[PDB]
Amino acid sequence: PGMDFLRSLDWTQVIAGQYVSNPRFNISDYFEIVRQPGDGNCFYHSIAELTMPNKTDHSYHYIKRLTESAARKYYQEEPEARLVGLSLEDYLKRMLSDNEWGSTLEASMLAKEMGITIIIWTVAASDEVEAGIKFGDGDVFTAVNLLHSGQTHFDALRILPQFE
Amino acid sequence: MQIFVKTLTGKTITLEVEPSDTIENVKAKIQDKEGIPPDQQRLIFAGKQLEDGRTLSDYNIQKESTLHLVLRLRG
Repeated sequence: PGMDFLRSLDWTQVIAGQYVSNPRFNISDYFEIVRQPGDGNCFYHSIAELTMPNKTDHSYHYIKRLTESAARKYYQEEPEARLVGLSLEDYLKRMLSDNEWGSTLEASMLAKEMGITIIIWTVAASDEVEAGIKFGDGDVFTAVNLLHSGQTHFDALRILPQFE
Repeated sequence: MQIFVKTLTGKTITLEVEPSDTIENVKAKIQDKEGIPPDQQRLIFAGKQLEDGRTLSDYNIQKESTLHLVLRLRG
C-alpha cells in the first residue's frame, strides 16, 4: 500500500514522452536522499550515482559523454533545446566544459539515449514535492529519480526499501 | 478574453489576453501574476511547445482554452 501510492501517481503526458505529476508529500518519507558534491556537476553526479556500478567523483565524466552522444542524436529535435538557443555545435562545447550545469534538457536526451525513464522531483526549501517531471514511459520504480532543490541543485534519490 | 494556465505545481490560473498576443507576451503576463520567470517557461498546448514569436490565434487558442506550463530546471 506504501508502494501502491507511488505506483498510483497520476502522470499527465503534456508532450510526447514527457509527463508531469503533482503529488504532495515529503521526499524523505518515500525516498532516501543521496547527496551529491556541491560543484557545477551535481546533475551528472546524480545520474552516475544511480546508473554506474561503484560510482565515484569521476564517474560523472562518462555520463557527460553519454550526453554528447545523446545530443548529436536528439538535440535538434528536443523542444526544450529551443530555450537554450544554441547551434548543436555551440551547445556541445558549452555542455562539455567543466562545471557546466545540467538540466531537464539533458534529462530528456539521456532518457532516450540510455533507454531509461528519468524523473526530476522538484521541491520547496522544506523538501516537500511541488512536482515531478518524467522523461520516458517507465514508472517510478524503474525510473532514475533525481531531486531538484533550491532551484539550482540535484541529488540522487532511491526509493525506500519498504516501498520497493 | 480569458485563458487558463495550469502551472507545473498543478495550480490553474486565469489570464487576460487578446488573440493577437504573442506567446512571449503570455509568458510575461504569467511572470506578472505568478512570479515565474519567462526564461523557465515552456508553454504547451495540444501536444506542442508554443513558440515565442507566434500568437494565440496562430495556434487557434480560443476563449477559456487551457495551456500547460512546464518548467526548465537547471542545476
